[PDB]
Amino acid sequence: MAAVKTLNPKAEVARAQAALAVNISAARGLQDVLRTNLGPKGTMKMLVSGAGDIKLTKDGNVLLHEMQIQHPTASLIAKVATAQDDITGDGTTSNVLIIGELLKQADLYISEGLHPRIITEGFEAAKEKALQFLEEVKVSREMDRETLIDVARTSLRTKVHAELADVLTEAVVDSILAIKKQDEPIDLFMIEIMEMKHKSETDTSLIRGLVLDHGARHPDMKKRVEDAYILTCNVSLEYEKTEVNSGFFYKSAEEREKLVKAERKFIEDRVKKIIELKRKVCGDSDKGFVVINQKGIDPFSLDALSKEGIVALRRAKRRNMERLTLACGGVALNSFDDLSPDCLGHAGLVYEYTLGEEKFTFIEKCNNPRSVTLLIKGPNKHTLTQIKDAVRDGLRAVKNAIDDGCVVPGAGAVEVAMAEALIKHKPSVKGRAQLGVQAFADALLIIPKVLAQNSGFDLQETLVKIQAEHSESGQLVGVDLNTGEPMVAAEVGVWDNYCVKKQLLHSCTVIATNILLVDEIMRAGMS
Amino acid sequence: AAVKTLNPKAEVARAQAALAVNISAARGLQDVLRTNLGPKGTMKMLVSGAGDIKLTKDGNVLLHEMQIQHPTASLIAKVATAQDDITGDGTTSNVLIIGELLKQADLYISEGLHPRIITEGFEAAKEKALQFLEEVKVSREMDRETLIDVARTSLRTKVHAELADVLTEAVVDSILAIKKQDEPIDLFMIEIMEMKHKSETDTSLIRGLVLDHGARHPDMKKRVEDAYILTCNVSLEYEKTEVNSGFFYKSAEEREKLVKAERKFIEDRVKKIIELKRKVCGDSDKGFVVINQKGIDPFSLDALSKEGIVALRRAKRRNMERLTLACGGVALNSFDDLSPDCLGHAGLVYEYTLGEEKFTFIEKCNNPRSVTLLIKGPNKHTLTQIKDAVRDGLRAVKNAIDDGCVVPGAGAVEVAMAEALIKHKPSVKGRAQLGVQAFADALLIIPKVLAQNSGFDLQETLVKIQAEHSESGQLVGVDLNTGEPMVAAEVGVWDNYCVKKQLLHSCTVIATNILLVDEIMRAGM
Amino acid sequence: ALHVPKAPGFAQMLKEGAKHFSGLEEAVYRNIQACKELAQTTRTAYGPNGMNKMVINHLEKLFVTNDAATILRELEVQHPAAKMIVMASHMQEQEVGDGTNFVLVFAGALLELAEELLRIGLSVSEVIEGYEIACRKAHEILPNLVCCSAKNLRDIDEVSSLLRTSIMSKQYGNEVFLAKLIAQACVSIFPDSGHFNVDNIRVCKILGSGISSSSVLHGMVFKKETEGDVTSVKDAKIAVYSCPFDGMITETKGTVLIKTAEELMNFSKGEENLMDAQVKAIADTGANVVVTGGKVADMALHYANKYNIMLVRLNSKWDLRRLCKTVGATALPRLTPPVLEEMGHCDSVYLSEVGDTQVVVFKHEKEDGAISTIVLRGSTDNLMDDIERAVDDGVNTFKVLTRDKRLVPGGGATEIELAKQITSYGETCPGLEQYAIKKFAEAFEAIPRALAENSGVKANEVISKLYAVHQEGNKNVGLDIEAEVPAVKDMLEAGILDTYLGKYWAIKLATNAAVTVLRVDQIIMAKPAGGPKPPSGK
Amino acid sequence: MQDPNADTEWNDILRKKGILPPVKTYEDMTLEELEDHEDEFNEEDERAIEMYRRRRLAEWKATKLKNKFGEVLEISGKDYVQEVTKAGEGLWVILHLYKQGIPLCALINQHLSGLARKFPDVKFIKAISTTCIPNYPDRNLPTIFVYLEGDIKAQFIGPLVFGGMNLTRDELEWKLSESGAIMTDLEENP
Ligand SMILES: Nc1ncnc2c1ncn2[C@@H]1O[C@H](COP(=O)(O)OP(=O)(O)O)[C@@H](O)[C@H]1O
Ligand SMILES: Nc1ncnc2c1ncn2[C@@H]1O[C@H](COP(=O)(O)OP(=O)(O)O)[C@@H](O)[C@H]1O
Ligand SMILES: Nc1ncnc2c1ncn2[C@@H]1O[C@H](COP(=O)(O)OP(=O)(O)O)[C@@H](O)[C@H]1O
Ligand SMILES: [Mg+2]
Ligand SMILES: [Mg+2]
Ligand SMILES: [Mg+2]
Repeated sequence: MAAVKTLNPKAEVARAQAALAVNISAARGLQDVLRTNLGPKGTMKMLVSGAGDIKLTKDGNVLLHEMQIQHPTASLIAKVATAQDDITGDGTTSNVLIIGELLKQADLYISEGLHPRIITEGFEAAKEKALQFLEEVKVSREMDRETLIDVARTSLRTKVHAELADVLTEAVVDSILAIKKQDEPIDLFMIEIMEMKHKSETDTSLIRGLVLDHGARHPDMKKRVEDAYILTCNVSLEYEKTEVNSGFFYKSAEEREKLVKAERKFIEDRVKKIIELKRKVCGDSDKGFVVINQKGIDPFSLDALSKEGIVALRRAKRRNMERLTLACGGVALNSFDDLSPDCLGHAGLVYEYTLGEEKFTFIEKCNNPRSVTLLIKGPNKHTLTQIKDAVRDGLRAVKNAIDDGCVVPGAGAVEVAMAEALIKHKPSVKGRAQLGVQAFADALLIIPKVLAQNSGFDLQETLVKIQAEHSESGQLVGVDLNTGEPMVAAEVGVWDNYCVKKQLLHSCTVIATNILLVDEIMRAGMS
Repeated sequence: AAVKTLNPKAEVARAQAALAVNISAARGLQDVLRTNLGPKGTMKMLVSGAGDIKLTKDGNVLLHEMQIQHPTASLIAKVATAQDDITGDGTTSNVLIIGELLKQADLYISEGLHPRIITEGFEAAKEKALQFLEEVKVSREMDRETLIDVARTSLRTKVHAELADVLTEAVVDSILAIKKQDEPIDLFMIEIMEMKHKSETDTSLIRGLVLDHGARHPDMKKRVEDAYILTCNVSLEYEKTEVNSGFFYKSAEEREKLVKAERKFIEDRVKKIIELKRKVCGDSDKGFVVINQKGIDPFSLDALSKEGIVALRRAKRRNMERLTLACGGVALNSFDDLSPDCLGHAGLVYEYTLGEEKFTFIEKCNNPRSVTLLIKGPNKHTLTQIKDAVRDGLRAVKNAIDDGCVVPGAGAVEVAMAEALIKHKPSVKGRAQLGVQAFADALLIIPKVLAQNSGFDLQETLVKIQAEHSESGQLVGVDLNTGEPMVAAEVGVWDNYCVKKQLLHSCTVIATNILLVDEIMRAGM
Repeated sequence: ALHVPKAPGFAQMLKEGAKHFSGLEEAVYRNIQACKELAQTTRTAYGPNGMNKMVINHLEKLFVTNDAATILRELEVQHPAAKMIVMASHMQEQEVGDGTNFVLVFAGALLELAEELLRIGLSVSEVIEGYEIACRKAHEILPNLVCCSAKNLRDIDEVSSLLRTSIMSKQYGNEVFLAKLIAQACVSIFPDSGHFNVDNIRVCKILGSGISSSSVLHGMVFKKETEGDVTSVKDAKIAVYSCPFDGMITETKGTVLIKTAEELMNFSKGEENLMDAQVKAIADTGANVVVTGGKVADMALHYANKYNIMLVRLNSKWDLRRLCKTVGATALPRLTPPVLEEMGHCDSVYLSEVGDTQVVVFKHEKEDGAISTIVLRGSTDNLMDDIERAVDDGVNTFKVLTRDKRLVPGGGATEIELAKQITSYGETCPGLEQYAIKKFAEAFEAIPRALAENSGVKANEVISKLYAVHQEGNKNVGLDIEAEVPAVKDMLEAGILDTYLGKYWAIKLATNAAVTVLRVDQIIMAKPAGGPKPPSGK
Repeated sequence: MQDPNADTEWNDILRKKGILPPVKTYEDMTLEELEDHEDEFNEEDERAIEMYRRRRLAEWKATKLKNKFGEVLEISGKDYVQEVTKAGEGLWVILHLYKQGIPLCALINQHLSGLARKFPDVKFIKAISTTCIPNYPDRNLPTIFVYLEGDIKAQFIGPLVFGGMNLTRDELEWKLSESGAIMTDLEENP
């Protein structure tokens, strides 16, 4: 039917207008699905795997990867959203919406015989002006707990219910404001995230310490320790066989017994070193001693340590080494060669919690822990997953607001203002790229439009009200989701991340430009 | 859904999805038919499942020949078929305006506007557009020059330019002959005969008749100069009795007598014809041509040839009227009391053999109120294309005569009606003004596509044209050779008022009904 | 992301097995490629050195020929553009009778050059403009290239020399014999009136004696036998009846109603006495030969034998009509004796055995009549069919000369002169039309190119020589088939000439076909039918 | 059918009437493979990787327990009943009946000496046929018996069926895995 089909007969090909139609249709389909995710008045979608597992989500990235879609354009847009999420944590739904709306507004003019190249030139011009307007309107603010609370609220209220969002706000802001060192990039790995499935979802809390998902495997070991010395080690305390294939040779049962007693001398010695440190640092039963090993501990070592009153947990996570040395304050060891009391941390409380078949170990009352944990409590696996996604969004939001000390008004305010600025900038553009600029502006305008659509208001009336209020006053205004009226986003505490807005502008412009310039989709790698 | 719980094998498109389906199909049709519009359009080739070839630029033909299975496409095809049945032209433009109304309505419905408000705006814009159309229509005495310009505007879209310049004179002369003062034009009185031997520019107008058959007796003359035509509907072959008579004889002589007698009934009618012939032309100066709607057996053919009569049999039921209006006789179902006043006159009658078939020309009639268009061409598809073109042209001239008004062409009326709608918009109450805007941008599809087809930029040409019409007010349209505005009435680009009105009405109606569709449903199993 | 979906709109609404091609790439170039394949399929048969082809049709019937129209009919051409070029070629066969291969070659060449021009950057519209204006120039030019004219079509040497060219391309080895035969036949026909009918030349193919045993017969031959005992007649007084040779019966229904033993005893004797009376009246008019288009009755045959009448039975009605034209008779629908005008006459009517075949011959001695027959002998039915096609070419050439007596030089001379003159015209025309005019001119080169390629010589040497000699001023110079090396000679002095009408119509139809194929921009093929074929064509 | 079945609508109508019938995961990676990356795995994966690593370690320790002998040994006829008929429950036994004279027997014994160390789970024994079986025919060697729980599972008998003097340590390995005794990882190459 074409050039490619003469060489590879089983080839699929979409040329010029057909390719544009394919791509824009897929973009419009994704937008139609994701339009409802935007904002707190959005609706939660339920997603059932092929196994029957349930996901409750409002997150654009989760919904994309979970929808059942096989379109190449959808793959492109899913990857763009995945990059948005990997780098910023939020902005995926808005990413998809702006991509779809740029494509639609460009089709508006390409159907009128305009070439897509000129629309892409207008896109590039509008990108420049919009990035300028963004840097101009950004609010550089000293990141106080109140500002960070408002930011995390703006994110968590979109991702979860209002009461749970008001809880996760305090949890997330305190977590970051605790693991944060003055002028030193925030390592979010230092916020462990443990989920428990027993109580209500509003019990989700911040443990100013650590929660390990395992406990002691010796029953005689204490289940509660008050003033605890924590020894974080990465040393095998179980039987290790020789690398060189040694084997034992004996001529008598007594010699066999001697070899059985001897084959463990190597590990008995390390256990003895631990026990000697314990005795030297807490000569009485007043304080406690907690060993946390990244490697194993055999029953003999567990017995030897219990007899001396030590609580030993084994096979912890490679990240818990750093999290415990930063929370408690010791040193993680790969050998007990020369160990000193300075290698120990302190925890004002260590205890154990049994939940059904699993055990948890809490390490709390640390002095000034640079590592904490968020305990996600909830009654259902899907509730826990939803709260995990929400806290990821909120942590990324607060981290970005701190890193980029600036913060941008929300509720589509920046989009409205950038559209007005682009429309006032249009005459300075030479030729018919002014239409690309117009397309960029009306595409940027999809965020307030969809917010209105989801709060249950008329898009056109609300948008004219908002643009009128912004032109007469100049106050950066957005949508009030309870009245449909314009409101000052900076005054009501609706904040967005400058980094997120910039990433939106850049990535959306780039992917939309590259899609519009596609003139042939081709699958010919068959046979 | 609701329907799928009761009929599991049911297909259903709901609300937005239903709209998505319908508008998509409309836009698909537009994409196919966009190229048909105007003389610079491209001819499509259509190959049946048997292998037959059609070369066409006609919107209705293209629709029925495309291979489509869509319900919206069915609706729009039927609307176009009605347009063609009543006006003969306007089908491509019909489809284009429908598609563009749907697209311009999607522009505002995607923004959450309800289709009801768009349809209200459609109704307001229809009213104002019909008013502006009746105002701008040019009431003109339909002279041969005006009709020639009209037929040119149609045939130049349907066929090549030289062949259009031929078919123009052919069609206008054909209608101006079968036309009676203040009496609707019966296009049935224009026979349309196609011959497949010569060039396509040989297509002619015979001021008479051309029958697709001739005499079946060889001794019958092949050319008759001053001819008496007897148009009859009387069987001259053996007719058996209704009551199953049967013959009974006792001897070979009686069998012979009964064989000679059983034909007396038809021999008598042949004798009546022969006596009329002898009484009306007592010599061999004139000729005598019998044209029978019914059969003539070999015995009657011999009996009439011996007397010098040219007999054609099993003519068409319409040729009875066409011959009585062209020649000027009386068509008879019986020879009971026939007189020379029952005869017509033809100043020439002859026969033309073409391969295996024969044709009979009856020409040099005095003032025939029936004529024929002889569609000559080298190919079956050339003949079909010229037939479609002459149908369009005949309908165009007939409509320009019937509706003594005529509308400027080249999208001029569309441009001006768009401007008028845009000036009328504020007088509309509520958000139906947006539907009005859509109507205007829909009307604007005719010049746009013309530009698109002449190889010009739609946006630049349309702004130039609207600017020229606002500064001057002159009804201007597209010059397909320069892309500039031109006065259609001055350059002879004419459209039919009836066609434009039918477009507005039918397109608005079908677009409204589609926009108000909220559920497509196949649940009949 | 592993499947490209059909785009929304026409691509999705299209039916399952339907195809849609659009644009220069999917439609125009594919059509030109198909027409090029067609021209290549039939190119090697062009000219006297053209080779035969053995086409086997869907019914396993064999055609061995180098007649372009025959090959095209018997091929199952399925591409629509090629179908259109074939439609043009068949219109050429219908209008003129010779020149179908010219139509194919020229159309294919014009389309190839149009593809070239579209690639360099011209639009189909401009290509069509240039092709049409150049065809008009070719028609303006051709009348001036006419060198000879017939000047007499009642002669047999001039007519033979004139038909030789048309019957040389087909049947090259033996062209003087066949041209003599066809001239004899054509001039026996062609009365004092200027009308000449080609259906009056009959061809009877009998098998077994080589083509040189073919002959002309002023009369008719029927591969029939005689119904009765008489087999020869020397002063035939033929009586022709469209009715059977039996007693007339009722059209309604007849029943012999007997009510007495006497009627029963007398019925059969009355029937035979009636038959005896009928045939004796016929014999007493002087008729010695009776030819009935229907059946013969045993009693009537009995009495025809008794009264020494030769009975002949012609099943077909066309055979009866042609016999009536031959003998000057009138087919009577009754068994009534014929009047002096209704009777036909022949210097001889006899039953003979030509080869294995038994034939009834109505032979006039005069060198005229209304119908003439060519009895073709031959060792193969396929060979005789090819020679019949050559006869058809010669007869259609004779008719074209009755219509228009003008002649142009053959062997590519007219084509080379046309190419030269149209190139000289295009060099003057400014604007984008000159490219298309010059390509239309160069397209004529395809004819001498094909002649040279088929003769077995270098077409470039031949075309260069022809251009050089036509520059010196010789418009009647064309290529020489009688040369192992590229050579050229005076087509006129050699007597190799074509018909002005043949070239006129071939150019007109080929140009129209190419221009029509180019005007196509979108193709919307439907899924192939299993329908019981077209209803009208049966 | 009357017409050739192709992309045509006639066949389709006939069909409608009823005529003309119409590295994956850490789950598989071994102990060596697991070490190969270690870093690649995400920590969330590493949590279940700990369990899969403990599983693989347990399986490897089990196989260590199972590799009792790992070397070819010779049994006389007298103790044959204990060594073969009453070997370890479920333990695959391969007995090579051979005389030192026949060189093909020595080749097979060398290959078995290699396979014994290669397959320490399977028991490999060799024995003089005249000393295992009363009057075992001379021209009936080498004899490879494959036993399980005292039952004969396979018997490659003959100086010709065994696979010729070109028999490398590969095709014999496959022949022994035919009954599923040594469980090699390859196919019959020669
Ligand atoms: N209470 C609120 N009122 C108005 N707008 C809000 C409110 N909370 C959030 N928004 C805006 O809603 C938009 C979408 O939120 P969200 O769905 O979290 O972003 P994304 O679309 O990237 O997932 C953001 O631009 C945000 O500024
Ligand atoms: N010479 C011309 N120049 C510009 N426009 C023309 C010319 N001839 C016709 N038109 C316009 O082209 C349009 C489409 O013509 P046609 O295809 O015959 O109508 P339809 O689309 O109904 O078949 C008409 O609206 C007519 O006014
Ligand atoms: N003796 C000859 N020498 C050169 N050319 C010849 C001769 N006889 C015929 N031709 C050429 O052969 C061509 C016709 O051959 P033919 O295969 O019958 O094609 P067509 O079917 O178009 O007539 C003409 O160009 C004619 O001039
Ligand atoms: Mg968010
Ligand atoms: Mg029209
Ligand atoms: Mg010829």
